[PDB]
Amino acid sequence: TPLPLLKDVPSSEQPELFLKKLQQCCVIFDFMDTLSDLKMKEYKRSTLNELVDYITISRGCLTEQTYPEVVRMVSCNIFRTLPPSDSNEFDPEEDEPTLEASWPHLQLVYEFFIRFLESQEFQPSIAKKYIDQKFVLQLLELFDSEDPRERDYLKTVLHRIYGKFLGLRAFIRKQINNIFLRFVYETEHFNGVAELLEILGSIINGFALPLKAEHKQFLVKVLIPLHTVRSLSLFHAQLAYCIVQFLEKDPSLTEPVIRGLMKFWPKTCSQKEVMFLGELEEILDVIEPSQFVKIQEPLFKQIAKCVSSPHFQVAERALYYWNNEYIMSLIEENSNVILPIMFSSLYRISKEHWNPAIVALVYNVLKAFMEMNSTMFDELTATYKSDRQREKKKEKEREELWKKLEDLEL
Amino acid sequence: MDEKVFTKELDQWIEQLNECKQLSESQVKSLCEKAKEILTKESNVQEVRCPVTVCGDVHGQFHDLMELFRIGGKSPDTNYLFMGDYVDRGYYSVETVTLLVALKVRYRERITILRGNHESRQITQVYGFYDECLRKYGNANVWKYFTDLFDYLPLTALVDGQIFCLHGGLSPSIDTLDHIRALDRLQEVPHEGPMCDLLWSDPDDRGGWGISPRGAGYTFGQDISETFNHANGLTLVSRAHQLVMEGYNWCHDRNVVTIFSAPNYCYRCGNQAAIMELDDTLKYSFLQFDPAPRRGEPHVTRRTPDYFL
Amino acid sequence: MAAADGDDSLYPIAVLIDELRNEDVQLRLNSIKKLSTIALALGVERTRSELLPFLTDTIYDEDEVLLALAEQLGTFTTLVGGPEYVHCLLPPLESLATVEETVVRDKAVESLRAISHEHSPSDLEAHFVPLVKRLAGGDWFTSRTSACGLFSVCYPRVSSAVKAELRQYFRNLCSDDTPMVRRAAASKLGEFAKVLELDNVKSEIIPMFSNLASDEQDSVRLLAVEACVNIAQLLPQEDLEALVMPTLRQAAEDKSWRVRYMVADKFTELQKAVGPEITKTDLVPAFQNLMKDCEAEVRAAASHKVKEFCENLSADCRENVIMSQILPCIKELVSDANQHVKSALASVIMGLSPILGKDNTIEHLLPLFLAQLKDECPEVRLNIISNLDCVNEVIGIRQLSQSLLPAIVELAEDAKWRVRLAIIEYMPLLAGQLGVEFFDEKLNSLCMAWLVDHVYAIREAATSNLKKLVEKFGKEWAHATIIPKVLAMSGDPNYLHRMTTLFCINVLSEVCGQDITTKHMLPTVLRMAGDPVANVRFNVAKSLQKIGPILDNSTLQSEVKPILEKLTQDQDVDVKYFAQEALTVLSLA
Ligand SMILES: [Mn+2]
Ligand SMILES: [Mn+2]
Repeated sequence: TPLPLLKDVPSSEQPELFLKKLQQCCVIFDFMDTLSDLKMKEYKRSTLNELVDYITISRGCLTEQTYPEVVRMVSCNIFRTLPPSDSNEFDPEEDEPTLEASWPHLQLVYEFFIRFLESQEFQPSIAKKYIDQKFVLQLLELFDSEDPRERDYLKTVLHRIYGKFLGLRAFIRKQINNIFLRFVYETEHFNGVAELLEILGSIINGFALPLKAEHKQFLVKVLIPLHTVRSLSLFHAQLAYCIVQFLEKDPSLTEPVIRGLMKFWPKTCSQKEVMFLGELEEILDVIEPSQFVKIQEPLFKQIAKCVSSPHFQVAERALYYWNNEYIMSLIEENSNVILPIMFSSLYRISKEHWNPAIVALVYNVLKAFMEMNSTMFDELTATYKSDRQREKKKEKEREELWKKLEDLEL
Repeated sequence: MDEKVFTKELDQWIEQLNECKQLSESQVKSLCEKAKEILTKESNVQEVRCPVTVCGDVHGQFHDLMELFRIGGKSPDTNYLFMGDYVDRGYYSVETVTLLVALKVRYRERITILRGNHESRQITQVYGFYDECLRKYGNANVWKYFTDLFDYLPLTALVDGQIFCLHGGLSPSIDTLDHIRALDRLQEVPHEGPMCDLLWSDPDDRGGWGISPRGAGYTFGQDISETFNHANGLTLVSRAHQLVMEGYNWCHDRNVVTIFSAPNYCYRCGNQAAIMELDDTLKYSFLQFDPAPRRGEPHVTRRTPDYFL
Repeated sequence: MAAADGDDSLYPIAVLIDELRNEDVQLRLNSIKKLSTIALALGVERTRSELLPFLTDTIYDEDEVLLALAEQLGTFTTLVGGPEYVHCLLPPLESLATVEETVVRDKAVESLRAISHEHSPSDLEAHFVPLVKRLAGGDWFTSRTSACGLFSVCYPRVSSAVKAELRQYFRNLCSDDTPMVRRAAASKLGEFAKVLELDNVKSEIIPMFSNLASDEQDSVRLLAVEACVNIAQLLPQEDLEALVMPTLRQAAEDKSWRVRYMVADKFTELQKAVGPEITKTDLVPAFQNLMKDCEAEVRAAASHKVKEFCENLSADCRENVIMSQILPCIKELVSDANQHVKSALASVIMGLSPILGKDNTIEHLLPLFLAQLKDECPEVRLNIISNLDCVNEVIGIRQLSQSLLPAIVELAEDAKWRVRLAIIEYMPLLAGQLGVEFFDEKLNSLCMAWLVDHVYAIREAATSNLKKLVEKFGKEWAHATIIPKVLAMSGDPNYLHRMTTLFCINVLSEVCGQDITTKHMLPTVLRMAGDPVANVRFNVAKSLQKIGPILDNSTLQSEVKPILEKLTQDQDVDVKYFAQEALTVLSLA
């Protein structure tokens, strides 16, 4: 139905032409077929360009009668079932994403929507009847889109819905929890994890001082187990931001966070181990001394294992802790507790590591433990092979023990 | 008497590995020990006599290596010459490298395995072979055995005094083959120098020595290739190290040929693989092949988490 | 000190517990993995009263040792006192059924389902059933999704009073707010409905199944339609039309492609489990719609079921249904754009030949087989060549030679070697059915040309094909036709083609007989024993070992022994090894 432009019509017929244009934009074209209906796609693209920009400034064109039409328009355009993906894994630096092809229309529709919620005349008490729980359920389903441009637009749209409608905030967070729990414990197949973590990063940034037990359960039971999935390289920065923000708001939550990061420490993925070390440096950068001491023993047992790892990347990332001055200061305060944890590890890697760079770094770390807290060092190198005989006789004791256990069962 | 029973042991190991069944840690350790014993007597320029089938990168694609054996023939019936890059990126690096080392030990004169840029401790640790050993063996002993054995792999190979086979490319610190024979390869691949360049260099349309985008090695032009060939009496330089969509690629006016034997590289690139058969009188034949038809897809199970060890 | 007979031991338990909750992860993990030798060294009394309460209260460490302990306690029925004391294992395992990690709670529910039969009805209603109520009423989703798998193992052996309690408890588990446990409930829907009485599978299982089949998330609708197969296996053909069919009609034309793919993938399963008349009424238009679907995966799944669906129709209407409603969609599917659809259809299409009839497959099916034979994609080509024996049995061998033999001769030298391999593997049937005259005139050239193929697998296939052709035509025809060219290959300047002669002699000595293999093949091997390439030499040794049992001792001692002795003195090590081994196996040295 060839309709004219809104600038070529009077102000009386302006709202009814606006509504009619949205009705025409409820028609979906086939972009997988490149040559089909070429002229009418250009008509809808130009018509979408008229619809956007028009809604930007305060003008009163957003009457209540336009609310259901614009909701139905964007619902007919973006809401759909995503096609199957020929891939099961994704490599950011090598693998390439599959585009949606209807973007020359979807982008404008998304741009129309993100500006409709951002409109100066937008009223949420009226729009909540149409942007309901069923609408956002489909919207969060759209987050599995393989197109990163669509995922970025859905990021901003979901942030706008969360900020405008406060009655949906509990439902939004619960649905993201459902998405994250299925992504972790069932099927690892979700492309919008990084965007959802950015949304949550802003939400956690805007939390209350009396932190609800619901959000503490959200951090412990959902955010921490998210560290286990293999695709952690796709959202390590956003997850680290959410963890650091939770600790910046409640430093008392640093105990369940540390225990979680070491309960899920990477044992078969070295790049994941380096990411854990990089994230842990951030947690230790925003740590408090009274909270550090509470977990300093099992923590430094882990870094003692990390500095003693034969993986040069993990060893470098763990030995670079001794270059950060603040976490150095915490070592200087509790050296009599963590130096015996590190000593045997550093002296072993001072002899058994293959990388000459790593054996030079552990020498520098040992020189630090000698310049500071010397008496600890002297009475530990004096009780070196004495303790090494103790552990060696303990091992053969366990071995002959298990030999006798197998002798009794026979 | 012990040699015959170890021959039976090696045949059993090869039969087990031929169906993607890894060996034990002690088996791998003994195999690596005797492979060191064998490889220590080999020069940096390995004298190989024709006929032989030159293969490029494999990169842990075990079933694609089975396809390679289907194409070129089974060893020891068909003589082979691999040019490095056996592990990493593939899903079955352990099985592939173990099968190749076992075939080298069992059949000394039948195949010759060279060193690639991925037979280093650093590269195996960054690209996931060390992680694979961690999953399949529980500790880092097997990775240590294999990385210690990698120091014994010959740098280059000389087929019939004419074909110069090597993983990477030429080096500005290398003039004659005697310079290569003089190097001490019994060490981890350095970050620069003749040994590092021979495993990291690449050919290029850019004339003269250039800067390699990989970080290590150099980029040489056709003039350098033909100068090296006329100075060393070689008719062709066979190399790998680089992906080829066709499987094999001529360059520098038939002075250098790149051979890539990993079809559908990393299960994404969708490339053909190829091998170069050299007959009894050096008549080149290039066999291209697609990836092997992978088996049926069983019901995907919940994988063991990475914090399980 | 030791005991009179009782498993009770004076073994220090401290040195045992100093390894379970002590040391690093690997040592205690090995101790938990071996937590069975320590249970025998402690004794049933001490295991039940000193090691099980230990493991009950030690909520410690990561999930790996927890998984190991669950798997271990799955087999601890006898180590605690038998079916009398199994109830002491239920507490620890219960804690393992609430673990967050999926593998731990899954191994826990597995161990629970294993020892569920070890209880008596009293122990079930007194210990296990309360454990089920506790797990399925937890605050976190893990406990509920793990408890969803405990109903089928304790439902039939309990009283008729806790039946309604457990039924409504499972219903509450179905109407849960979190989709995580809703998915598990939809999965175990059928597993729990099979152990339910008929009066309960139609009054409470059908509404639950319909509700799950109309849920907001397709992720659970697909499991609902999956469990539909097990559910419809219980209602008679009179109730289905009112209880299972309304959900099926909407699941066939559903908005999500995933539940439609589940419908198409379990289409013939439904056809068999639900009835034949209704498939004539209901499922035929559903099949027509699924094969004409907008999604390509659904079209491939539907085309995969074409054969087994068509041959499972009612006997009387089949000839009309497939010809008037199924065949047009098949004609449309051969010209599809997606290659997976075409390949999946070609993998089953020829099975329609005996169902249609010789004239019907000639007029309607043969052009489609030809088109799929000339297809650009190699997978559809291989799949359509795979099932040629069926067509050859339905139509005539002469008709197959008229229509499809040129295409087979063309594919004999296809670009992809596996198509050539399929042609080679179909060569013996064609030879045996066409006769030695037609074969020697037409198809002999291809079989002899495959012997010098670039791919070694094709040469191996041709080597085996030579033996099969001999088995078809006779050792006399073998000596007349095959042997001269095989021996002529001994002069090839390529050792790869030269070893094919030895491989052919090896595969042909089994069928040509002592006389033929002594007068024609043995001289060639004995001459090849001096080949310059060491590969050919050790293959000569191996071939002599292979053909040995076919000659008489005079020939082994007079002509084979000196050759093997001279090969044992060669410069190469492998030829020496193989010659010595041949001497040992043939019993000559
Ligand atoms: Mn390389
Ligand atoms: Mn490579």
